[PDB]
Amino acid sequence: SITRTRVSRLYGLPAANPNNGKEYYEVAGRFSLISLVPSNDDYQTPIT
Amino acid sequence: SITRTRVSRLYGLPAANPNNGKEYYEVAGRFSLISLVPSNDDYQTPIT
Repeated sequence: SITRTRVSRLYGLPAANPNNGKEYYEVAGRFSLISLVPSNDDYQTPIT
Repeated sequence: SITRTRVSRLYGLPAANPNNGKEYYEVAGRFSLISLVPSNDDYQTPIT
């Protein structure tokens, strides 16, 4: 809402102060990823 | 009145010390007022 105006009961998040003073927002979880490392005769697994 | 003068039994508030030591004069009550305040209730908002 925007006080001293005809705007109220309007949902969403604007760009004025999205963080509400919070230094950051934090999510937490797990990321699952499979690779195609071009390896060779079955030893010497690469890295990078 | 003002002792030692001819000014006696005069009616009125003299402006020498009107407050007479009081911190403030107070009056209580209610009051109603009409206005032409703005509102929608609740139109002009997004359709959803």
